Amino acid sequence: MNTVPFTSAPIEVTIGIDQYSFNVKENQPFHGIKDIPIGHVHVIHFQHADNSSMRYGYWFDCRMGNFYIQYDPKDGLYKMMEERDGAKFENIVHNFKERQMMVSYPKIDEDDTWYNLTEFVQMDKIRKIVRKDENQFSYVDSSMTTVQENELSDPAHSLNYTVINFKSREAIRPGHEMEDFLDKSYYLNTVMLQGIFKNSSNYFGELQFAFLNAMFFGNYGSSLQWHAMIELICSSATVPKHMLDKLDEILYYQIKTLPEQYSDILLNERVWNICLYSSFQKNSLHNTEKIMENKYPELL
Amino acid sequence: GAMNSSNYAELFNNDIKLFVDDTNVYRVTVHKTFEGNVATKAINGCIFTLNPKTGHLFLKIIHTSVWAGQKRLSQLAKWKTAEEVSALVRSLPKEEQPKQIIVTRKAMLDPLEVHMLDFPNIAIRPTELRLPFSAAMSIDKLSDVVMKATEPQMVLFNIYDDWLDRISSYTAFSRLTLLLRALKTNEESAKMILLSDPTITIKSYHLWPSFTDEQWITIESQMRDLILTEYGRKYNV
Repeated sequence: MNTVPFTSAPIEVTIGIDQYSFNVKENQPFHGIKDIPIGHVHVIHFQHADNSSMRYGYWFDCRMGNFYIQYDPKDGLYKMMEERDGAKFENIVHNFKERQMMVSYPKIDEDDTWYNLTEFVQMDKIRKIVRKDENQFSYVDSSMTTVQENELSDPAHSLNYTVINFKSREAIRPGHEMEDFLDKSYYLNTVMLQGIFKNSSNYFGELQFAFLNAMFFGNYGSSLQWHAMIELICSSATVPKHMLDKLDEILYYQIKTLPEQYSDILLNERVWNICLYSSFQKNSLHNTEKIMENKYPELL
Repeated sequence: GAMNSSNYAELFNNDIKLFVDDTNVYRVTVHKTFEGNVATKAINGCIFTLNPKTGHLFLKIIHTSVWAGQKRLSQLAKWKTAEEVSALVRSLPKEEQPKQIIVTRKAMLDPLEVHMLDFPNIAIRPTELRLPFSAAMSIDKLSDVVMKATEPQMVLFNIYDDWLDRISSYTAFSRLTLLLRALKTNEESAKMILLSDPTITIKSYHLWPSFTDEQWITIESQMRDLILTEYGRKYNV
């Protein structure tokens, strides 16, 4: 069980840790989050009480180093930093724990929600989508644009999701225009799975990371990426059976976790209606169709 | 974006453009089977590809053999149209290739956009105009070359005959759309108006009769009257 200590909390802020969140008051003696499950990526996220604009946060994995949060009064945000001195860090955490100034990662033993949302997500893949190679953790916020959004403007602060474009030479083989447009199996299986992602695990990891950035930061380009990766599978007649079964489980936990009040902005009517009712895979997503029909029947 | 009444003069500027109408590509007769079910029999069709500035018509004849053993023909017809327009563009020298293609039906946008990915600088546009190009097969000489075809064929026409010697492209397009609108609304009556006087003939190298400027005014009047009458009937007004 790992710990992310905080130097202090000088500004009032809502703090997120994965799917959980806590309000901290201005100068409240808050010194961090303990009992964080080893074996998963995590995200620690912020929304200032005085500017609810710019949700921002840090993807990290406690196996990769000792991370802490410290407020920067110049840049006006909570920053993640790595502590390279192991003994200094152990001594800081032990003190804050002894003084019980840390919130406990509030995991219910029965509850596989975080594992289910992050099953294929790997820190090394996050660090290639979010490029800042001097840090082992990755900063994301509400406003960061994707490589695809930029093409259609600061490259260093972009989300480098894999570009998916149904009306592109990459998606359409010369001489198979109608076949490749109506059945995206060659784009899914040859170009994306064999060509770019190498395997379905990397494809699902990116899909899962896009959804979590959409949900936790209201990142609009992430939401576009999540829907494009769903639509590419649903619009393919030929998908490995294990991939369809796994996609149904992934989407089920995503729809289950989504705040009921955000369905209006986080879910694309056209994509979901097409995926569940018109697509090749209309009958392949039993769990997802049942939760969507019971939780969001308006959308459909 | 979309071509409408507001940007109408753009049709007659010096940027090469083509209209594409796919409404006569897939044509059928519906009939009863021996067992009393219904079946279709395809007949020859055509792509209507027109330069509105010059009157040059690229009439690609669609022979019934292209449907043999295919499924979902109304869908395939849009893709086959897009394939043939793309092939026509690649066959033209660069300086003759259009800068825009306007499709008369929005269902042609994705098929044509996907077939033209190699031409990112050619804009594919819809139109809000309700153009009567479906009535092309009411022009006897176009109907005749389509029905007689025994294989895929491209035939080139000037749909304005020699009108551009005397009138502007704008006026020639206005005349063509009025003729086609009349032929579409009441073909028999339209055809009677065009041929009633036996002294005015169609030249071997022309589609329409050799009307004087004064005779075209009378004809154009007779076509507008046909259209309004028919409209008062259609709607009881």
